[PDB]
Amino acid sequence: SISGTIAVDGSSTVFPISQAVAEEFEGKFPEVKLTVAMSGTGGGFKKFIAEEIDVTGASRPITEKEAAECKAKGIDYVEFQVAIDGLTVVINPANTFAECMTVAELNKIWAADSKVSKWSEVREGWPDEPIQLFGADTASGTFDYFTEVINGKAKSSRSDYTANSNDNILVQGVVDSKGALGYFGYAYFAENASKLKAVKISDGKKAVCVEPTPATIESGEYTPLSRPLFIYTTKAKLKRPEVAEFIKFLLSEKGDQLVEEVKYIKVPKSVKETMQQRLADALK
Repeated sequence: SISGTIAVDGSSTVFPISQAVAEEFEGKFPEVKLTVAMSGTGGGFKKFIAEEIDVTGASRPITEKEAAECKAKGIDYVEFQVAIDGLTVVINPANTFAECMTVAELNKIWAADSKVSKWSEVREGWPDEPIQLFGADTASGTFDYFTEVINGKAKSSRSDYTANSNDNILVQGVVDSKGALGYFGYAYFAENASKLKAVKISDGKKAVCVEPTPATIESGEYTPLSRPLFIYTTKAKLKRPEVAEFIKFLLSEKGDQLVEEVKYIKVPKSVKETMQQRLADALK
């Protein structure tokens, strides 16, 4: 006998996990109603701190300031790492000059105020040829992630590019244009790897020309375009068995399968073990 309402909010990037787990969970437990909102990571934490929701999805860890606001209110948050989100920047395989690019160069191309139209304008000496841009639809999770880490918190980009919700169409776009530059989730690169070239990414810090692979994503070397995703709730909310049951399913092998189903990367076994043990502690 499991029942009640669970209010979930948070990141556009955690939304697909929360919605998918909800749809599955609701079937398995018909007396549970899940409402899933998408206020953003910060927006979700704001409602979390205001105690207006039960669970919040975050595309980054809770901040020191958010954590302090939580503690001040007696809120005992529990953090669960639930997936890894990786994005690939791709070029046409015939492109041999842009094999490694910097975040700064990607920003030069994609920024809200960028008028860049030619490769020669990105880096000295590159061909005087048009860059044909492909990317995610506005305000999709992929868009939100790419723009956040490439352009900044303003979470915007130029709008003059070929945008599509269907990543298979973006793949074909890159295949068909020698001068293409595109971005989309790693899963769509991986399954088309023989037809696409993934750009190696430098971040000006510790990441120098890092190729996106399962190894570099799992080790955290591929930054900023891969990152862990989180679900937060509180110790008090976990006393409600429907909330506890929701987290349990999320961390289970079935949860991992759903994570992959929505095209994310499931967490390493060491992460899974830790999160399960963490849930067990929170229930005491």
